[PDB]
Amino acid sequence: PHSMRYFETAVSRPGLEEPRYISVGYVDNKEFVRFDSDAENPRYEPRAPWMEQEGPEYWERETQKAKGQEQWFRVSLRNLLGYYNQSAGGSHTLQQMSGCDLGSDWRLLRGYLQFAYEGRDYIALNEDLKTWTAADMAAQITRRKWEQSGAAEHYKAYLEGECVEWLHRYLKNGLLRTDSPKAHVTHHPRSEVTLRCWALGFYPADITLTWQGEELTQDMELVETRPAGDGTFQKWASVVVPLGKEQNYTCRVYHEGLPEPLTLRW
Amino acid sequence: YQLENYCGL
Amino acid sequence: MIQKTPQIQVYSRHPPENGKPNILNCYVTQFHPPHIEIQMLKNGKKIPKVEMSDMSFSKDWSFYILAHTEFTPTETDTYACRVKHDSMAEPKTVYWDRDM
Repeated sequence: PHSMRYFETAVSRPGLEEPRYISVGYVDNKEFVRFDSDAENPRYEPRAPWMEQEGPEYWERETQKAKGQEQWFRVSLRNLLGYYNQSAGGSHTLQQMSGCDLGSDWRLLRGYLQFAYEGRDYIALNEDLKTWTAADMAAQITRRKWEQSGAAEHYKAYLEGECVEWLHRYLKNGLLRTDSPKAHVTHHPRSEVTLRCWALGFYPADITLTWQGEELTQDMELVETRPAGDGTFQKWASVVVPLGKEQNYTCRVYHEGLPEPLTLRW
Repeated sequence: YQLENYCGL
Repeated sequence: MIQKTPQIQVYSRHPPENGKPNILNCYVTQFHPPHIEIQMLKNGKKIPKVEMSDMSFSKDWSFYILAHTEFTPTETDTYACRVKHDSMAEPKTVYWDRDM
């Protein structure tokens, strides 16, 4: 089960008629190339060891395409400005997500193309890779133009063609990952006593903790999953119980790197 | 291998 | 007109023990537009040589960054992450709680 994605951002500046264009490329949610128009001589750079085998021509070509896209974001920010009647000299962001998901056979599961403006959903390609979904009126004018010009056939050819092929090259140049949550519950006298279920050092980031012996609805205390910074992640989920009847609730952790869900307490 | 856009927004 | 308010976690990479070196992370997420100023404080005083991940955004479009610095936790030293963003009328300082 694999994936490739490019995440793109252009950000408009006051006075400087040219925006800052940053472009990151991921394989299996891991960074491997990055472009930042604010570098002195802007170029794609490897972000991982296995990219450094790709030779000079790769970097030349992809850098040229980065520059093409940059120009495209310039034009589209500029137009968006008019679509929404935004004042001159503001700051505005245009973003794009694109790429493809492969099944475990290395076949295409799904192709993805989305655009957002000012951090809001603007327009997106449906999973059929033929039609579009527009968020507001501006975006429908977009939608309308694109479906009249058949741009979807272009993006569909990319997602079914080069995105899969090149992902295959990349995978070959890279056959599986996971780390399991080491876990434990801590005790914290409220005024009553809090029980914090801890999950540490796991990868990937997706995980479910819950308390229980019926599924413990809420008064759930949880944090968004967070990176230890070593490549692993952390998360906890607490519940406030009064004294002594700790030994009545249960923490369970669900992670794909576990032989089986952990069932924890004390 | 980056996508190259077609029609602008 | 449509900003999104940052969200800050301050936490050690390894379990905290007084006297033993560690990494302290400030993890700021959920924010837009991408411009942000981030500072880590030891007893109020800016820590130099803080390292910071490059601009990234998540599948919901919101941006995030991970700040982090070496540190050796003590009984009395307070550590903090102060974050300035146009979503907020003024900097937000989040203090490290070693049990969270």
